[PDB]
Amino acid sequence: GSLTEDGLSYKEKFVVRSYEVGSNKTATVETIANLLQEVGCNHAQSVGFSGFATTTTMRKLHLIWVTARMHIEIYKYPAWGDVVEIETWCQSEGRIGTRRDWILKDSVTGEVTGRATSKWVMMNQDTRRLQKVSDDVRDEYLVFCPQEPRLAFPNRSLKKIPKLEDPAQYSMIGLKPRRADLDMNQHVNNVTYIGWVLESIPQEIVDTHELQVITLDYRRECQQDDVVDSLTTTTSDSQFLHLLRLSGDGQEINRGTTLWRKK
Amino acid sequence: GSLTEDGLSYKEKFVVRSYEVGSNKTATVETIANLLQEVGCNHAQSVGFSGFATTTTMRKLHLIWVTARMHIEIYKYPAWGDVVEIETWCQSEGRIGTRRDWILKDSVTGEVTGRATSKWVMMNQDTRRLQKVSDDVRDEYLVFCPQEPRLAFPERSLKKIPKLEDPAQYSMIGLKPRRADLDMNQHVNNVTYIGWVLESIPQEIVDTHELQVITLDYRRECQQDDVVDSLTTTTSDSQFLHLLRLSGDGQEINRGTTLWRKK
Repeated sequence: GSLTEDGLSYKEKFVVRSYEVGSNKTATVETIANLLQEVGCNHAQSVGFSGFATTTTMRKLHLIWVTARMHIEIYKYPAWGDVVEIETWCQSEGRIGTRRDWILKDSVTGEVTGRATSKWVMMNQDTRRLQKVSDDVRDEYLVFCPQEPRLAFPNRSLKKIPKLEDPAQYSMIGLKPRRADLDMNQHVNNVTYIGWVLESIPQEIVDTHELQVITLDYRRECQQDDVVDSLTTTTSDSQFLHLLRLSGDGQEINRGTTLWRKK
Repeated sequence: GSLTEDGLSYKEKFVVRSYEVGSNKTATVETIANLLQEVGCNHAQSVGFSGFATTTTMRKLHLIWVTARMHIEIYKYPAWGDVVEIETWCQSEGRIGTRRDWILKDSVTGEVTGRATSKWVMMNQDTRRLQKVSDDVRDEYLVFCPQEPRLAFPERSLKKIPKLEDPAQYSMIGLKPRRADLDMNQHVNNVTYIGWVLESIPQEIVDTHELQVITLDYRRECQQDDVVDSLTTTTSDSQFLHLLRLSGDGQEINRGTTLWRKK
């Protein structure tokens, strides 16, 4: 992949692999999310970011970016062997945090097949205390980001998500991460949570519908030795409300919604 | 990737991705095994194989190949961003079954960084009854395979593995597959079992040693709604003996050995 001409966005092509596809022989939403993260990492590397994707001031102040929200809309999942092109870029959102956006295209047709957006907040790596973005970090972002707004979603991606009320309609309990679920820093990979959310969807919905939209808020991390319960209730196209919580004390780790279209 | 000049082997290049690496920023053994399976699938496609990698006679008789044994030796794990080249080929082993072999090379240096071999047996897809290879299937293999022997392991990969005796030294219990662990035909992916075996290795071994060799026998499949326990005992470099069994009735799924070298 490489930076675009203006140096303000990044593009990369991927061939969908055999083990990356589900029962209709197209990429799973987890494969898609992994690809989004890979192209994000390649972008950060190309513009001079560090394990973590920090800036110089951030390293000085022991700060990291963490994900607050991920929103993905897929119009067409690429088939096994197909080539997908992904374009990504970032923007600062003042003192609130930053945003990374993606567009997915079929590289044969050049048609948009999906779009995604994510919100990131600043966190002290040791205390794990959330903070506002300092003036000096905003200045570093400015040089690698478009100055005028550029939005993948010009709005479902901004909607408030409510907390599922007991009892849930469906559940999958006793979920735990294995080593393949961890990143190089031994944190649970953000895409694992997407998989866990989807585990409490009935196989029948999955057999008969395609996922069109997922929105996931990230409230707290699952540790390597934690155990998670995944809860879902129908709110309807079918729509669902989702909650991930620690199996023991019921501490919330994520909430989300999904929207599914009949095939 | 493509077939080599003679049409009797297949080569493919892969760039190691951000989410494919573990704590020392090199590819996990599970990433390696996934890449082995991907290049195997690309080879099969290129020589006219069909979901399943069946031949024409196999489909006619409702037969499939299943894995009986996987053996991997790694000398050097490729780093994040490195390019690895993998060469693969198959051979018939008379009426016993077939073999697929792989060689892994650094594409910058051309050095061999790893080797693998796998044994496959014929199975009736409906009855799940194992069978010998028929004369007409041997005939189909012969046109795509080298005629003279070509072994990734000329002269450990053939050693008999004993059954771990209770009590195990170490254990990880209540493992279950999620949708990301299933292949396009909804069977548990062969690489999942590797991950499950490794889960009962202590984190300290993993922190201080590199996995050099893994040998895994495949006795029976884990179904999508099964639960697995992973058992390990030190037999020693450190060596371990491994058993995967169904959590309930204790039915054996897999047995194996690993060999580890201090860093």
